[PDB]
Amino acid sequence: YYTPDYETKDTDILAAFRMTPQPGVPPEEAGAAVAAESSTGTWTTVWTSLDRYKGRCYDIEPVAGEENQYIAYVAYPLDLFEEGSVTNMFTSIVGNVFGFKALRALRLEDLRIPPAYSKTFQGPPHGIQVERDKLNKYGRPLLGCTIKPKLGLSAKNYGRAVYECLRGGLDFTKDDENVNSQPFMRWRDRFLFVAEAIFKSQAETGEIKGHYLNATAGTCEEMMKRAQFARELGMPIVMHDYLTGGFTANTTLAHYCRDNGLLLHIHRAMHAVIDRQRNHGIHFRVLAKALRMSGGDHIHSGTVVGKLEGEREVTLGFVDLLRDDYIEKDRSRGIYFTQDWVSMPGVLPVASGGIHVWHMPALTEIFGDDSVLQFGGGTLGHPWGNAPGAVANRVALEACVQARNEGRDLAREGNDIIREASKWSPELAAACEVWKEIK
Amino acid sequence: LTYYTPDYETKDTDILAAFRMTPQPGVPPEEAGAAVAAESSTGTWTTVWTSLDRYKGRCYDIEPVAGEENQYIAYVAYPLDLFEEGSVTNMFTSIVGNVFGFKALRALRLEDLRIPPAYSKTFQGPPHGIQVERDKLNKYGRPLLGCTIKPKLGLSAKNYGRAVYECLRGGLDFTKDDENVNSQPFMRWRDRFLFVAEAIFKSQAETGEIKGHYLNATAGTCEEMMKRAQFARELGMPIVMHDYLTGGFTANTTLAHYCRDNGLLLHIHRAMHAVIDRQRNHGIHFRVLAKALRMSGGDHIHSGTVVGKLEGEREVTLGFVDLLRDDYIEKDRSRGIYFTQDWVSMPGVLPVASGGIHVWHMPALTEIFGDDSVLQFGGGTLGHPWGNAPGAVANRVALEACVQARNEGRDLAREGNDIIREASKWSPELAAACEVWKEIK
Amino acid sequence: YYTPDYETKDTDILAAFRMTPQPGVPPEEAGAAVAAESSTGTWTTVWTSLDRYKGRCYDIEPVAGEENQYIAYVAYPLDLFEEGSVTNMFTSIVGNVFGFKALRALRLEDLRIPPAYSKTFQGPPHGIQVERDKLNKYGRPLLGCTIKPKLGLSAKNYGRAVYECLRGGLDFTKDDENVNSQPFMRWRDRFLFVAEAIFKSQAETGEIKGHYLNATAGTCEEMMKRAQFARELGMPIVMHDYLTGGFTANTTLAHYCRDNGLLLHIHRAMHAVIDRQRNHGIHFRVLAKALRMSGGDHIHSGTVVGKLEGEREVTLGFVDLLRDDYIEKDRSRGIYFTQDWVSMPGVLPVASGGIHVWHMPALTEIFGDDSVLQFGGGTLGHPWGNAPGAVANRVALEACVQARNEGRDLAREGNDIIREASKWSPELAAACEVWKEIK
Amino acid sequence: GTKPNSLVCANCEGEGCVACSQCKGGGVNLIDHFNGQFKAGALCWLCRGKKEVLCGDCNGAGFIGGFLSTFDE
Repeated sequence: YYTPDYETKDTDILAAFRMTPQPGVPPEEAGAAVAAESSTGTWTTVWTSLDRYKGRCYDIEPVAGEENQYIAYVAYPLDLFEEGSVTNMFTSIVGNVFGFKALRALRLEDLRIPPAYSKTFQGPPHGIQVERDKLNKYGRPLLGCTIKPKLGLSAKNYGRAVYECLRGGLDFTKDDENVNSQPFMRWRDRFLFVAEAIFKSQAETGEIKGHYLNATAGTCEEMMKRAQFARELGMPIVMHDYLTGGFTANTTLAHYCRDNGLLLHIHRAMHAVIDRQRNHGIHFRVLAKALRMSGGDHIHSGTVVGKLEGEREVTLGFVDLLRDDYIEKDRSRGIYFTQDWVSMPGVLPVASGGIHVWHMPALTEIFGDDSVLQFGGGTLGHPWGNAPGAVANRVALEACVQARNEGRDLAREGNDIIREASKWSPELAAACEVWKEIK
Repeated sequence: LTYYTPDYETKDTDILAAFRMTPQPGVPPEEAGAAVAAESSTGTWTTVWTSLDRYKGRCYDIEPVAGEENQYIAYVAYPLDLFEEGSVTNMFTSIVGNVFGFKALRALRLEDLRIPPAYSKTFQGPPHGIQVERDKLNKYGRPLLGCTIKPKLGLSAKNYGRAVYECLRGGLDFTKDDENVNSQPFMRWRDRFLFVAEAIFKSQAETGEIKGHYLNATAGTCEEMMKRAQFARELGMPIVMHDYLTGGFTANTTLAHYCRDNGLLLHIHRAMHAVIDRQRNHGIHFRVLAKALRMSGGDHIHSGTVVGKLEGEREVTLGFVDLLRDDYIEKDRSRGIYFTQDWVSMPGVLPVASGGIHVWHMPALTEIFGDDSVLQFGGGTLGHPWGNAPGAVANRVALEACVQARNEGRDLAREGNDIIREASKWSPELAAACEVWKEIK
Repeated sequence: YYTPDYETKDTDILAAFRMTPQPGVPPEEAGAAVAAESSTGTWTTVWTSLDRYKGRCYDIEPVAGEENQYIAYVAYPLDLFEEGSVTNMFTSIVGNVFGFKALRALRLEDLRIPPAYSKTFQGPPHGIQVERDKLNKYGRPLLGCTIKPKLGLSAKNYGRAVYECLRGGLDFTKDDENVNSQPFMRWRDRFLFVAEAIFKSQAETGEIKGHYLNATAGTCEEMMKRAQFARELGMPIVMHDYLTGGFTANTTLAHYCRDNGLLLHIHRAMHAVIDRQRNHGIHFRVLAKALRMSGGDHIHSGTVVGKLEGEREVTLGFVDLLRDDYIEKDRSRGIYFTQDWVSMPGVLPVASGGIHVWHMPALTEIFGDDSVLQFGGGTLGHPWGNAPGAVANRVALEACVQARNEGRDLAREGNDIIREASKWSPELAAACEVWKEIK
Repeated sequence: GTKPNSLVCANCEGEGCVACSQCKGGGVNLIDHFNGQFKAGALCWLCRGKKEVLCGDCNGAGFIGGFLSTFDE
């Protein structure tokens, strides 16, 4: 298998994993066994012309800093995959490779998809440029919030909190991941009360508002029923969970949204079981590429306002993969291959966690005005209530955007901008007394 | 406050779980437990955002694992009103959606679950089961046999059907298809189905026995998946096949529901599972995914051979095999069982053995599993020096030899090599195979 | 059978009937014959393992006050019943037990349904808490009336009386039980004229009003046609008769209402042929439990005003079974088993008969503000017309609610509270001259 | 934010609430804040007559590491 003189073609799928061979196994022998245990399962021409229907290792590097670590490269032919199927791609590259005993740990890192294979997929339903035109919002990042705790509330009372937050100045409102249909609140009458509050808040401010409605179900017949009822009421956006529902069900929902004009929001649940350890699993940057091809408009990515050097580059690395059109090779940021998306729409990233007013300058400078910021306890915890709480967040945001368009460093001048702003807004003042400043 | 209630008694309508934990150096163990019960539910230990009260989970027990200083077992109980009836996705989303991202720990692993009878009655279960399928196939008293066309690849449809026809006439019962073969430029599916159906009838018309073949139905969309299932029903095929880990539970439940309403048999193939249940300190044990499938629906499942397992092992496998097949299982800590389970008359699931096996491994497989399993041969059937049809006769002749002796009071354990040799004398196909594959002594 | 030491498990269905054995039959041998004549039909193991597929008697008590009377207890296995079917439950427990020639009279009294069997049913469509949110009415019982006699009126004239009553202050308006489709008035043009009057009365008062539309039919194809036409006009509630139509047809209608957002009203006709005598038939408290599982929001119970001690407890007993969630054993109120409904929605009871203004303090104190009161001649018999008749009832009801929110007793004051109120309302005054005071 | 070998939040000692400094646990303005907006004898301008606010370190959790007091990662 190992063909160090091999030259990849323009229609080949490439992969790269790291390996931890057992004591005794030579490195050059282990690499060739991974390429075979992924395709045919043999090193001889006894059962055979087949020849071209196999994989091959063409490169091996030693990892610096650890003696027992290597990087391998494998190439696959194009005719081994079914067009338009994401399930087939995973079941072929990785169907049985982590059960190999001669190793101790394995981890997939990156993949290169040639343009001759990406053209058979549909991609995101709308994208970034099209979505901004439907909402008529330009210049700054969007805002949102989620009713997190509570639980056990009635349908009437659930719609009360939605109306208060939207009237304050927010843009979106979320739901809870583990809320589909339960004895204390059924799904049909929760949809009715939510849609009533959206129309009322749209007549006082004259701006477009929305709310993510969960559409996960146990069967495909039931999942499609909840999506059609959201179109009769004229709702603009829905929500799905693509890691516990499966890839087959996610592709069906993406096609429906494109044919009816709906926006899709994606949540990543259960992901921590796969991509937390440093020596076993599949890196998150691979699952992000599969989501772009399958379909989606938003995705969760996590905050980095709490990281340091070495980090904050891996996360910044795969943010470019979700928005750009041509990404060059860069090993310092965790990119092993050059990728071209031949004019495919991008995906908007979402940042969340425990954040507050004193974090405004940090998030704006890093992500830019191309993301969505979500708040949890930083909105419902205001001493005056829900509606005054949403006023504080809006004010702070506008301040940062304005300063930036005057040549004022947001990395240094930050606590100052917030303070001078709490000198003409009583709501912000109160909030600045509950939460503490940032060194 | 209830968080860590070392006295609370559970009720008959509660779902219980048990995970092992590896706390960081300094974190008291009794406090880490309560944090797992909160991150898997509300997320708070105070009544500030709160009557909620009953909508929370609670830890009620902690034990230290012997042999390791940093290891503990925690027990959590959940109320019944937190789950949606008939949904398997919701249970997995609720129980573990944000628990492995916790940083106050180092490693976590879920081990077991208990499902009360008040929750199992809202599911359908396997379409047919064990007893019903044996009446449909009219086979009694011995395990079934099968074979798979593992290598090959790139063959035309006619050549693909020729091998199936040759193998089925030798004496085998089933025949399988490669996992990574759905629809490719070198061979599409609508003609492979036709050729397999043509071969099956010709094979059946001679020996006068019912035969079958697993047809792959995995697809990229649910519209395409359901199209390949009705075509198999039009031709009168008895069985199909699906992958339930890369496809998802939502697509599997619909397939099970369709199979129940039309009289088909479902074969389940586990794939990608090695990424989850390989390490000893992170992931989810396979015995939980085995219980999930029984509620979701299925007839066959891949488990794992045990004759290569030594003392200490071979116990957990025999435990979850009993969990798959039996109706009432008692608590036994030596076999990896932490809870008492009752299935209130739900049908069982047939386990399937596989790997690299030959004729000299027959008595051991028959002794352990019993006559309630399916044995699959890979390179041990197409590697015969004379062909495929003579290759199947050796396996068929060997299996019968073992069963008969067993029914006469002979020990298939100590003996076995002798039994095999005595049959080779009167069987030339049994011989030759004993000149290519050696015997274990 | 007769197994005294037998201990019932948590997945068994229990029943209790009273018996009147013929002279000569010992009591202990008669009990065992009922358990057999209900399941297998034999006392020997000749046709047989079956064993577990049979019923068993485990207790016998003598009834005080009558020498020839006993109470028997029978237990049944869980695997004998089909999930989600009410028809199968009745045809198995009682398919041939009243034809036994060794007895003279039999009567079923109570049943216990384990939680492992109730979870396979859907239950009421909405319930109590959800229904009150759809109507936006809190703190007081609802009011209604029914056009009882009349007959032969045209469709135009039929809708005239509906508009008058609703404008006066009433909440609901009923129809007549024996009115489905007749030569003097067809069903389609009666629906059209009724819906027109509802919209008009909703613009003068700004309150939600409704009217029960009869949907009983001779065929299931015709019954579903009348239910879909009521959704196009946006009507909120329908009506059905569940004792002459059957249990199979009632379950089909309940499923449709849940999927479309409609309220169900249940009337009990022909019931007097089954549960009037004291020694033969099936008690009404059993048929009430079957209705909760099948589906329904309202049900007729009966005015308990003219009842004495000893009575007024059997009625109060099964009212709790329709509204509570956990009921304990109490033999003095006719409850033989402890029942748990594991979070199932409740049912609103309805009281009717010949009632008037002087009967207002009595009904409010007993039922509470969780019921519906219906009037017949106590509205259309006013000396000034229909619209004024509904004002009297509305005025009187508000007087009672306020008094209770002050500490005044409604079991004494009563007559007083009413008089003082007829000192500022000319309509109530006139009504207090047609009907006589209550001693 | 944790305490000696314990995930408990120190600022609130596992409570999820803190006293209102302005009114100093009283419930009425003592000085004229917001110049011409808050008097020096009217209801407290922050808590508004409760003398208790939510803790910032932990947004009402009582413990530190969690999904209500951490940056998503």
